[PDB]
Parts: sequence; structure tokens; C-alpha cells
Amino acid sequence: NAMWESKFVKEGLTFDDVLLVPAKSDVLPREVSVKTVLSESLQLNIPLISAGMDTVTEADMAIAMARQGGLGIIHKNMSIEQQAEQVDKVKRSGGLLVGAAVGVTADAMTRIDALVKASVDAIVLDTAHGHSQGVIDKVKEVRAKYPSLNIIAGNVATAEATKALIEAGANVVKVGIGPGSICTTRVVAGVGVPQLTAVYDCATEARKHGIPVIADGGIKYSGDMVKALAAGAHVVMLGSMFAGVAESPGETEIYQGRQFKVYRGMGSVGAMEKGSKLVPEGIEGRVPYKGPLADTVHQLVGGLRAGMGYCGAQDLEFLRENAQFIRMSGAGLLES
Amino acid sequence: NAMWESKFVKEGLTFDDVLLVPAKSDVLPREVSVKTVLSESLQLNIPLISAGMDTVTEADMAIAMARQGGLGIIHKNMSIEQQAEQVDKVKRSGGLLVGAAVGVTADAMTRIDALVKASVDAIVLDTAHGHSQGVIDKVKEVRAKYPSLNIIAGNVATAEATKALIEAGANVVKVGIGPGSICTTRVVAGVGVPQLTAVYDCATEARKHGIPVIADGGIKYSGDMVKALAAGAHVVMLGSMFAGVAESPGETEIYQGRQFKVYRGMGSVGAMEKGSKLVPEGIEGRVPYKGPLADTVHQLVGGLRAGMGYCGAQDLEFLRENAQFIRMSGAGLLE
Amino acid sequence: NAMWESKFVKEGLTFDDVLLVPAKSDVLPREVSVKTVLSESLQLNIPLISAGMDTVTEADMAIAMARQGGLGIIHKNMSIEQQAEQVDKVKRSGGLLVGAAVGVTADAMTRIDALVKASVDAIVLDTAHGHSQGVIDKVKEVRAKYPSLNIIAGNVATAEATKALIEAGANVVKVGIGPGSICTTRVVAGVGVPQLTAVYDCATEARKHGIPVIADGGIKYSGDMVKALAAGAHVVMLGSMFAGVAESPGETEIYQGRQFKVYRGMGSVGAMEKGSKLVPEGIEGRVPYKGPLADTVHQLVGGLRAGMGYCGAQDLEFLRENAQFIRMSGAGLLES
Amino acid sequence: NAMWESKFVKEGLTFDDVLLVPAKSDVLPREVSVKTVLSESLQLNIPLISAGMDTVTEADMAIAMARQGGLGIIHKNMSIEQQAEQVDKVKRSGGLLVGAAVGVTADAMTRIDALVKASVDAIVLDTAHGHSQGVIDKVKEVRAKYPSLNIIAGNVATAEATKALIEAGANVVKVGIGPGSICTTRVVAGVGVPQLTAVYDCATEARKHGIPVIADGGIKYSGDMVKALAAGAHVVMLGSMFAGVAESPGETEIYQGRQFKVYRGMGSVGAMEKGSKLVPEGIEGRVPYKGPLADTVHQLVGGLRAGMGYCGAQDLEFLRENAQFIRMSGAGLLE
Ligand SMILES: C[C@H](Oc1cccc2ccccc12)C(=O)Nc1ccc2oc(-c3ccncc3)nc2c1
Ligand SMILES: C[C@H](Oc1cccc2ccccc12)C(=O)Nc1ccc2oc(-c3ccncc3)nc2c1
Ligand SMILES: C[C@H](Oc1cccc2ccccc12)C(=O)Nc1ccc2oc(-c3ccncc3)nc2c1
Ligand SMILES: C[C@H](Oc1cccc2ccccc12)C(=O)Nc1ccc2oc(-c3ccncc3)nc2c1
Ligand SMILES: O=c1[nH]cnc2c1ncn2[C@@H]1O[C@H](COP(=O)(O)O)[C@@H](O)[C@H]1O
Ligand SMILES: O=c1[nH]cnc2c1ncn2[C@@H]1O[C@H](COP(=O)(O)O)[C@@H](O)[C@H]1O
Ligand SMILES: O=c1[nH]cnc2c1ncn2[C@@H]1O[C@H](COP(=O)(O)O)[C@@H](O)[C@H]1O
Ligand SMILES: O=c1[nH]cnc2c1ncn2[C@@H]1O[C@H](COP(=O)(O)O)[C@@H](O)[C@H]1O
Repeated sequence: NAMWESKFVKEGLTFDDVLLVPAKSDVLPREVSVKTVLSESLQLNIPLISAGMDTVTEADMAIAMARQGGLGIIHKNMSIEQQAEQVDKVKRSGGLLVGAAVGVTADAMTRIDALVKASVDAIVLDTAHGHSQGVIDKVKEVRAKYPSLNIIAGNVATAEATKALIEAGANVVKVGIGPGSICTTRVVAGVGVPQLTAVYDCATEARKHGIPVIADGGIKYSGDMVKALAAGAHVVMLGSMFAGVAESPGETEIYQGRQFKVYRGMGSVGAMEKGSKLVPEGIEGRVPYKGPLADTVHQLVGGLRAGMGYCGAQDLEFLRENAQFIRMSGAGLLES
Repeated sequence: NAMWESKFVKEGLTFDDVLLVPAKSDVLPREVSVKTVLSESLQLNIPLISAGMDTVTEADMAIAMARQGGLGIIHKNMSIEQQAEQVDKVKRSGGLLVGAAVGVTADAMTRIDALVKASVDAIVLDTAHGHSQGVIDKVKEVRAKYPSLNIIAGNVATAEATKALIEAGANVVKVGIGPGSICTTRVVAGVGVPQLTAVYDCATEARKHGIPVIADGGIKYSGDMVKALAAGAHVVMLGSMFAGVAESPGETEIYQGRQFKVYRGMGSVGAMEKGSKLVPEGIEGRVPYKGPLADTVHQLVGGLRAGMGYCGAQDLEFLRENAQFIRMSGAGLLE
Repeated sequence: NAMWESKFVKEGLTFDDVLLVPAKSDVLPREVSVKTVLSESLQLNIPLISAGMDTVTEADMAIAMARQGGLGIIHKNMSIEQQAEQVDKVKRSGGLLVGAAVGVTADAMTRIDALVKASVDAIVLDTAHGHSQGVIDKVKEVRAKYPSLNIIAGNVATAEATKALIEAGANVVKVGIGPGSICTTRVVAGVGVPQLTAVYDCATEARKHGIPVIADGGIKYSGDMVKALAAGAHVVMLGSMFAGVAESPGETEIYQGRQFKVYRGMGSVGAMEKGSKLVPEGIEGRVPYKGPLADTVHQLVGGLRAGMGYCGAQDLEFLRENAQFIRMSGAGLLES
Repeated sequence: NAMWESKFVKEGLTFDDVLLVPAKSDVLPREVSVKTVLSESLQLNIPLISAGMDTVTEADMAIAMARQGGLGIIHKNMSIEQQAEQVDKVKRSGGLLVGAAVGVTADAMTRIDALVKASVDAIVLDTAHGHSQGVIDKVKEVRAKYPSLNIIAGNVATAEATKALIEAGANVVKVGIGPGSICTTRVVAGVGVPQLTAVYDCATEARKHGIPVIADGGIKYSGDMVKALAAGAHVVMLGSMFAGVAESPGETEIYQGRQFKVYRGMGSVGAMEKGSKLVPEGIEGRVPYKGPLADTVHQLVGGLRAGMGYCGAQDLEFLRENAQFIRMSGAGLLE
């Protein structure tokens, strides 16, 4: 019974547990490169992806993101025709990159075919639990039919799950169980891995195969994004930080003379029903209207450039490979 | 001086200290089995027991629990005759399982004979301190007279105490010193053991004998329940989470339009008064009314099923044996 | 430079860091013994001492404490005649034990002589910093003149300081730098030792010589007292928990229809001036009126009896020698 | 892959993490020496420097500091001619010590020549990132032209950076990346080092060369200052604690009867605007007016004297070399 003895051995770190250590630098924030290659046909100018959620990304959001040099994932809480047309809407807007989310269902192959005929640039096969035979089988199935299509699969949190996805044929792994700002998985199911540990463990494995990972969830400030990249992610995915912006879908409601938008987990009661007996693992809330996406992105990327300047990272490869962290106690959060 | 040198060596974890790690799964939440076997004559469809507290479980609660696949323990803050008819009332509802609390007093044997006569399915011999000669001796005496009766004995929080209860004749051990929501033991006495550490330590001992443990107390969320089962408990006992439901004893009070219900420790001033020099070790508060028990159980089991889904646990045995935790700092509890 | 390398090696625990582990018990709370022998002529029925502070202990408080089986220390913020008469007042109240505080000053010997002529039962030579040549010299001086007098010296926090006091001739060591509820030493001077660590370290050393220690400061609940005893103290000293009671000196003022009493550190601005260029290391505040001392004591002792019942301690010697602690994280404070 | 494996090994402590341990003392607080020598031509009576920030130090502040036995750094958010007359104003007040901030720009040498001409006692070459080729090269060039001028260079937070600044010619190193009260670096960039760990790491390197360090930032209480000196700094620099005093630049604002003063990071939007594409790394707030500098210094030095009293430190060298800390948990910060 080795599993009995190992039950409490693992330790995990999240964003707040840690800081990046400054090192010798020859490169100003304005002159560092923030480009990343997820694959030969998916090269991003900035390492940011907007979440495939129904209160985050439709055509308008994905267009704005692609123009900033990033990528948007069109969500799956709409019919096949609606999504294929959302993708097409982005592609016709001047050779912009776009991705699209698909559930591991019977109709997945149908949906994917329409998305591919619409010339999608990457499909996202993500469930709440990526380390499942369902996901593995679907990825194998899609890979066999579409040898050249970019497949992002997730979400996972372990090296073991990362290996299973890579061998099933995914060329990008999305990492994150439990860190979402709208996520209640930790409270409902008692399940999760602190996000910095998950990213580093998954990346350790992925690097062996030259596969990139996406850090998905829990990024609350630009500094967290720099941390997530330095822990080994090629790119980060944001929900909450993008939900307040003009280009995100949803009405801008006014309560108390303050403009707000609705942001909700895809595992919330409302979302789960638009996606048609599980217990909800997400909540529904309001975020402040942030204005146009461009302002949020320039602030994020600016945070990252400053981070890279301190680390002496000329490019993101250096950051992933060489940046060092120092660990602090909870009292170390107050000092900041 | 060996004991002097080891005073501060031990470390313990509570629920908020850890998360379960996802693992290879091929079983959906709806497909998983949540059945649990405590003995060959006490088999539960869901791993949930309602606390034997005078504001949590009487016959109505025990009936609603048995129907959902769990078990209620009829509290002992009432006469022998009152307790025996409560038990018989539950059994009247069509062979439902029911348990009954018994204190450790010279009274105890009389009460138990009445509960056996009324067909209890299990007796709970529990005191604040399970690792005491009094409790040991009473279990010995009860086992001698009733070879086949299910005896649950607690509360304990160490392997050493678990072993003692098992050797006396308890076939189920109840674990938890200090974790309860209404418990002031750790403030008044300075005594307690972090509940995941206690469950795991007692499980480690009890497994050697094939004896199940109950994780008793401290469970606020359904995730905490999944953590308790994964740390080695067969089943959990809840007071707080059940106290506001319609089936629990007690009047629904209305303050400022809001329906409340009173919940108190059995070591509170009020409870100790009803059950008759010790300083109180429990408080008395109000919890929100929550409607029918069924709605509360369904969310709990749902949370558990999601948990087993992420773990690949096709049943509770896999969960106890295989699930792995990861530990985090307090700053990691904020996400 | 060994001291450079060792600068950050020590770890310390306070009350909240820890819990007592239940063990096999044959003894009910009502039948355990809480008596302690500090010396052949100073035997206490309950292990409690009230602080020698000007808002805590005068004759009335020391009388009430002695009758409960404990001990009160008459404070030194009064003239010699006033204190000698305060002591006498206690002794004439029917053979009650009493102690008296003295500062390490030139006039210390004068004050002590009057206290001894008044038949004091123990003098307390405590300063803010007991590990000082001033305190050592005074203790030697008093021991040489009064071979039989009980001398409690403090306050100290290390094994080294405990050894220095014991060898200078103190027969009881009072432990505590920084844990006081009214103490700002930690914020003003950056100086302190977490109280459980200090008690255990000091006791480890004192046991070698058969000398008892007093845990002084930081006890906020009865459980902390059980912890302090289990960490090796013979007895505990309380300030704040006794300052609200009827027998404590000071006016009972009413603000908002609520009765309050004034409690202040002896290093506070107000106290330091009644004791006649240092920076204040204590504050001044209000505590709720608690009624008669008897109620507070019965609650404290009750907490301790319950603690002993859980530990299976028939007497305090067992608790000191055998009780085991388990350490918890800060999240472990919430569970309680 | 060695760097990959060591990503998470390092641990760091801040002020709230530790306390100083009392030790054998025979020296009273009034008897202790708080004098500190930075170089043979910059000797301070008290180990305190006011920050070179446009809401902390101009000539009035620098004069009041020099009189108390410390030093002020004239900030650089003003023209060369303005800075040189500020410096000359302080020197006019009877040979008081004064320092001046200089940015790392092509401008820098011109400004420094004007400051040298005005008789500065020390120049502070400091940027957000001290461990940069730009800063190294500028110190090299300044040392070459001015062999005997005191050069303070920062900010840094590693032994490696400390060594680099020393080899370039800095004779004093300023330490602190992220600890400041108005600093948002750790949130915007994710970058920083816990201030006691940084000071100690840089001290460890600098001692090998007999070079002093300044602990810059994060000091809220006088105890924090004692901790910084004991972790190996010769002296501390304060912004926050000095910003509300009468001598600091800035108008006293009155809101709801309460006198406030504005305090902002030099990397705030407002400061960056006055000092002329980077994202802001500092905030702008108000601190309470605190009256004369003298009252603030007296409490600080008093706190320090008590600290050295408990430590047995008859002087600052003993404190750096001998004082021992003890580490505590966050629950131990609550007492
Ligand atoms: C209802 C809940 O919803 C979500 C949870 C977390 C992230 C979400 C992101 C987007 C949309 C919904 C999300 C859920 O899917 N829970 C859940 C729990 C355990 C599961 O285990 C499996 C599973 C296990 C083995 N094979 C296939 C699926 N699916 C599961 C779904
Ligand atoms: C008043 C307090 O009540 C409770 C405390 C904790 C959990 C409770 C759960 C249900 C009902 C009451 C509870 C108590 O029994 N305190 C207490 C403390 C120490 C004791 O030690 C012994 C004991 C020790 C040795 N032999 C027999 C009994 N009984 C004790 C009772
Ligand atoms: C003003 C401050 O007051 C107190 C601090 C802490 C506990 C108190 C309890 C009762 C009354 C006053 C207290 C103090 O005494 N500070 C202080 C700080 C360092 C000292 O170091 C020495 C000292 C060192 C070496 N020899 C003799 C005395 N006395 C000191 C006094
Ligand atoms: C805008 C920000 O301002 C400050 C940040 C932190 C401390 C401050 C103290 C005083 C005044 C301004 C401060 C900044 O300079 N950010 C920043 C971030 C990274 C950098 O990296 C480099 C750099 C790297 C390599 N060579 C030259 C410069 N300059 C940088 C500036
Ligand atoms: O309801 C849900 N429960 C748990 N996680 C969710 C849910 N919906 C979306 N997520 C995840 O949370 C991420 C967004 O996290 P955020 O950037 O911190 O708001 C998404 O990209 C998903 O990976
Ligand atoms: O007053 C008491 N003091 C300490 N523990 C108690 C008291 N009353 C009940 N308990 C325990 O706490 C459990 C319920 O805890 P809860 O589910 O966290 O509210 C019960 O099953 C008992 O084991
Ligand atoms: O002003 C002071 N500064 C620091 N400690 C003090 C001061 N006055 C009294 N003390 C200590 O604090 C103890 C009281 O702590 P309490 O029981 O937690 O309130 C006293 O017995 C003294 O040891
Ligand atoms: O805007 C800024 N961002 C980060 N650090 C700053 C900024 N402005 C000043 N500092 C640093 O913070 C120190 C003052 O910190 P304080 O004493 O904690 O308020 C200064 O001496 C600078 O080293």
C-alpha cells in the first residue's frame, strides 16, 4: 500500500506564495520580445488567450484579441451553425487567428467538421476533467481524421495527464483544475492543484516532447501572468480579466450608476442550462465594465515587459527556462 | 525525558490544508457507487450519518436519513422510555436503519436493553473523551452481553485510542476531538487534533483490524466530506449541515423575516442543563432554515460524486485506498 | 563568524500554533490535582498568579487571589511605606500568601528590607530585560542578605538567561519578553520570543536545577494556560484576564451604559510617570468589567481540569512531563 | 536544466516573519552608540536616510536630517540648476552632510558635475533595477572621473548584483526590490525579494569587501528598522515614515479637519509625469501630517536604543555581527 503512505506527501504553490527574483539585465522593457510559437501554424504576438466562456468570447472578442496579437476561443454554448458562422466572421475580418471550443460528446465530430470547413485555426477539447478516457478517445479520433489541425486539450493538472494527452495526439495542453475566480470545484468536490505547481509539473513533462502548455485560470493581476509564464507556460488564458470589457458578449447593466457586466462559470446553474443533473461547480457574478479590450491588454503586456526587464529575459523562452522564484510566507503578501 | 523531547514533533492537517489531486478516470459522477458497509448487518447506501444531538436527530430526522440511504442517531437527552419509542417509531416505518446514543453511566446498561428490545441497529457509546477507562470498560461489558450488536465508540483522535476501543469490542470507531463548528474545546481546554490528521491516524490503525471509522465534525462543505472519506473514513457524521433542515427537532424561529433554527453543542450550557459542574465546551447559535433534508443530501452526494469523478474512484474503497492529496499554504486557500 | 550563519536558524511557536493531544485517561476533571510547589515555603493550591501591575494587583486583589489558592504580586508604583502596608494588609487577613515587585534600582535594598519586615512571602525582581548585569548583581545582593527569602527574577526568554538567574540565586524564573496583550516591545524594538518556545526552552534548563518557571504574558483564554503549563511552566501569571475584575484597583467607568476598567502596560506613558526618557513599550486601554474574581478563576481552573482530563494528567507534574502537542497551520485556527 | 530544477528552491523572510532574541546585556538604551560610518568621508550620528522622492526630501528635509545626525537625498524630479542650489543651500547651513539622486541617462554626467561643483557629499545612482548593464556602466564612468566621490548605487536584492555594483566602483550599495509601502512592483511585474532576506544576502556579499549596505523600503515601525540593521544593513532609508513631517516638500492638505500630506511612489503616474511609456509601479496616497521631523526621529532612535538594549549591542557593529533572530508563523504575528 504505497498509495496509503504517500497520501499527504505532495506540496503545492499558488501565485501568492512566490515572487520572481531579479537577475542581470541588458534589455529594457520596451525592447523585449513577447511572441510565442504554440505550433508551426499558430504563432501569437502576445502570450494571451481569452477564455471560451459565454460571458467572455464571441466573434467581437476574438477579433479584438487577434488584432492585439493574441487569440480568442469561441464558446460552445451555441448551435453548430452559430459557431461555424462565428468562426467565419473572424476569418473574414482580415486573416485573423481564431480557436473554438468543443465538448467531448457524440456530436463532437459533427461540430468539429463544421468548424474545420469554416477554417478554424485550433479546436479546444476541454472538459472539467481532461484525464479521462472520454477525452483521450476523442482526441485520438479527431487526430486520426485531421492530422494537421491544432488540438488543444485539457484541463489537466498532472504530469501523468499531460503525458496521456500528448500521446493521444494533442499538440497543446491546457492546465488548470480549480484555480478559476468563478470556480467552486475546491469547495464542492475538494479537488484541485495550486496553479503554479500544476503549470510547472505539466510543463516539466511537456518539454520532454516539445509540447507547449497553457496556464488557464486564477490570473488576477499582470504579475500573476509573469509568474505563470516563468513557471513554464507558453501562454495564459484569462476569464475574469476579460469579462468586463466592451468586446465581451453580454449586456452592460447599470446598478447604482455603475456599469457592470455579468461573468459566470460554465459550470454555473445558468450556463449549464444554456448548454442544453451534475452539481454546479461555478458561480455567477458581476464584474466592473473595463472599457475597450485594448486598455486591459496594454496594461497586462506592460506588466509582463517590466517583469522581463527585471529578469533580464529578452524573450519568453528565457523566462520559462531561467527565471527563478523565491518563496515567501503569508506575511510576505502584506509587504507587497 | 523522551516525552519531554517529543513534545512538539507532531504536525497535523485540517480540511483547508489540502486538496485532492485529479487522476485517471473512466467513471462518470452518475456512475460511481457511494454505498458503504460498516458491518455485515449495517449497510448504508450513502456514507452519511446525522449527529445524535438534541437539535439534530430525532425520529423524523432518522426516518428521512434512512430513506436517503444513510442513518440517524437518536440523541440521549431524553428518558429511556422516550428513546425506545423513538427508535421503535423509525423501525415501524418499514425496516429502516436507526441508531441510538447512550452515555457512559451506571444507567447505560438499562437504557441499552430498552434500545435492543426496541430493535436498534447500532448504539453509539460516545463521550467527549473516548480514550478513557470508563468508556473502555463500558464497551467491554456491552459486547459481553450482546455479541452481535453494532457498537460505535468515540470520540477518539489517535491510533492508540483507536486500538484500545477495538480491543474492548467496538466494531466501529468515531473520530473527532475538537473539529466541530459549535465546539469550544480547543479554546477552553487547549485540546484537539486537526481532523484530517486524526481520521488518517485512526484509519491507519483500524484498517489493520478491518474496522471502519466515522469522521465526526468540522465538515462545512461537501468538499470537506470528500476529503474525510479520502483520508480513510468509511462515512461522515454531520451536525451543523443538518441542523437547519425541516426534519430536525426544534421550532423554526423567525427573525426579521428570516427563518432560523437553533443549533447548540451537547456540551453547551443549555444542552447540559436538559441532559440532567463541568465548564461548557460548546456554544449555542442559530443556523438558517434550509427546507427539506432531501435537498441538502442531494447537494452533498452530488459534490461527492464529482469528487470521485475527478479521482477515478468507481467506489468508496478506491477513494480511501488510492486518492492522493496535495498540501498548500494559507495563501493557497484564497484561490 | 558562526553568529552570522546562525542568524535565521531558530524557530518559535506561540499558543495559537499548537494543540494538546488527548491520551489515555483514568481521571475525571473533578478529581485531578491542580496544586503546585514553587518552593518549600511557597505552595499554591491553584497555578495562577496575578500580575504586579498598577491596574491589576493591590491588597484587595492579592487577598482574593490567595483565598482562591493562588498568589498576587503587589505592584511597585507606590512608595515603600505604601507597599509595606499593602503587604501587611494581606498578611493580617488570615495567613494568606503574598508577593511584592521591586525594581533594580539603588533603593531596591531599602524597599526589600521593609517588605521583609512586613513578612512578604516572595519578592519579584523583574525588569523588562532580565538577562542584564544589573539584575544579576541585584539578585546576588538580595540572596546574600536574605538566604531564605523566595526570589522570583525575570523577565527572560532563553535557556542562557535562565541559567544566569539561577546561578545568581533566584529560586523561581519568570518567562516572557513580548507576549503581553498590552505589550508593544515587538513593534517598537523588534524584540521577542514566541511564548511557548520561551517557556519550553527556559524550563528545559530550569529542570536541570529543579527550579520552576512562571509563564508570564499572552494568556488570552483558559486553553492557553493549559498549553503554557504543558510546555513546562509550574504556574502562569495573568494581566488582562484579571484587570476587568472587581478586586483589581482602579475606577469602574461607564461609557455607553457599559462598565469598563482601565488596563495599561507598566511601560505605557501613564504608568512610567507614576513610577516617578525611554520610549514607551506598552499601551493603555479599557477592558470589560468581569465582576468578582471568583468567577474568572472558576472558569480558568475549570478549563485546566478539562484539559487535564483529556491528557489523563492526575497532577500538574504529569502534564509538564508527558503532555504532547501537535502543530497546526493558521488554517487550523479556523477549525476551532 | 539545472535552472529549471532550482526554480522554487529559494525561501525569503520579511520583517513580520521574525523577532530579535534578547541576549546578555550590560549597556542601557541611553548608553548605546548609534553612530555609523559609511565611508571615511561620510559618517552619520544616526543610521537614518530620507528617501530621494519628490514628496519626501528637498533642502528643508535634508537640513533637518543632517541636524539630527542623519542624511537627506535631494530628489531628481527637478532641473540640474534647481538640484545644485538645493544642495548648496544645505551646505550653506554650516557644513551639513547632503546627498543627491541622479538618474541613469546621458544627462547624468552633466548633472553630477553640477552636484560635485555644489559640494554634494554623496550621489545616489538608483533605478528600479540596479542589476543592469546601464547602471554598471554609469557607475564605472562616474568612478573613473571622480575617484573620491561617494557613490551609492541600487536598487539590488541579490549577492550577485551586490558584487557587480561593488566591482564597478560603488562604495555603498542600496538594497530593496519590492518592499516599499507605495510599491506595486510585485503586483504589476510579479518581481521582488522579501526585505530581510535581501538585506542579509547582499550584506553577506558586501562584507567580504568591507562595503556597507542601505536597507531601503518597507519599514513601517521602529522595530522593523532594528530588524534591518540586525540583518546586516549599516543604515536604513525611509520614505513613508518621513512623508508626513513638516519639513517634507508638499502642501499640508486639510480634509474633514484632518491634516494630510500626499505621498507617492516615484514610479507613480504623477511622479513619472513630473519627471519628464512604462506601466506605473507605484501608487499615490495621503499620509497623516506628523508635525516636526524631530519628534519622528526621536521615537525611531528610541525604539532602536531599546532594541540594542535587549540585544546587548553597545554599538551597531555588534548588532550586525551578533544579533540573532527567531522565526515565527503568521499566527505568531498576532501576539
Ligand atoms: C458541472 C461541472 O462543471 C464544470 C466544472 C469545472 C470546470 C468546468 C468548465 C466548463 C464547464 C463546466 C465545468 C462538471 O463538469 N463537473 C464534473 C466533475 C467531475 C467529472 O468527471 C468527469 C468525467 C470523468 C471521467 N470521464 C469523463 C468525464 N466529468 C466531470 C464533470
Ligand atoms: C462539558 C464537555 O462536553 C463535551 C465536550 C466535547 C465534546 C462533547 C460531545 C458531546 C457532548 C458533550 C461534549 C465535556 O464533556 N468535557 C469533558 C472534558 C474532559 C473529560 O474527561 C473525561 C473523562 C476522563 C477520564 N475518564 C472519564 C471521563 N470526561 C470529560 C468531559
Ligand atoms: C520603557 C520599557 O518598559 C517596559 C518594557 C517591557 C516590559 C515592561 C514591564 C514593566 C515595566 C516596563 C516595561 C522598558 O523598560 N524598556 C527597556 C528596553 C531595553 C532595556 O534594556 C535594559 C537594560 C539592559 C542592560 N542592563 C540593564 C537594563 N533595560 C531596558 C528597558
Ligand atoms: C516605472 C517603474 O518605476 C519604478 C519601479 C520600481 C522602483 C522605482 C523607484 C524609483 C523610481 C521608479 C521606480 C520602473 O522604472 N520600472 C522598470 C521595470 C523594469 C526595468 O528594467 C529596466 C532596465 C533593464 C535593463 N537595463 C536598463 C533598465 N528598467 C526598468 C524599469
Ligand atoms: O464553472 C466553472 N467551474 C470551474 N472552472 C471554470 C468554470 N467555468 C470556466 N472555468 C475555468 O476557469 C477559467 C477562467 O478563470 P479566470 O481567468 O480566473 O476567471 C476558464 O478558462 C476555465 O478553465
Ligand atoms: O458541545 C460540544 N463540544 C464539542 N463537540 C461537540 C459538542 N457537541 C457536539 N459535538 C461534536 O460535534 C459534532 C458535530 O459537528 P459539526 O458537524 O461540525 O457541527 C457532533 O457529532 C459531536 O461529535
Ligand atoms: O508595558 C509593558 N510592556 C511590555 N510588557 C508589559 C508591560 N507591562 C506589563 N507587561 C508584561 O505583560 C504581562 C501581562 O500580560 P497579559 O496577561 O497578557 O496582559 C505582565 O505580567 C508583564 O510581564
Ligand atoms: O513607485 C515606486 N515603486 C516601487 N518602489 C518605489 C517607488 N517609489 C519609491 N520606491 C522605493 O521605496 C522606498 C521608500 O519606501 P517606504 O519607506 O516603504 O515607503 C524608496 O526609497 C524607493 O527605494
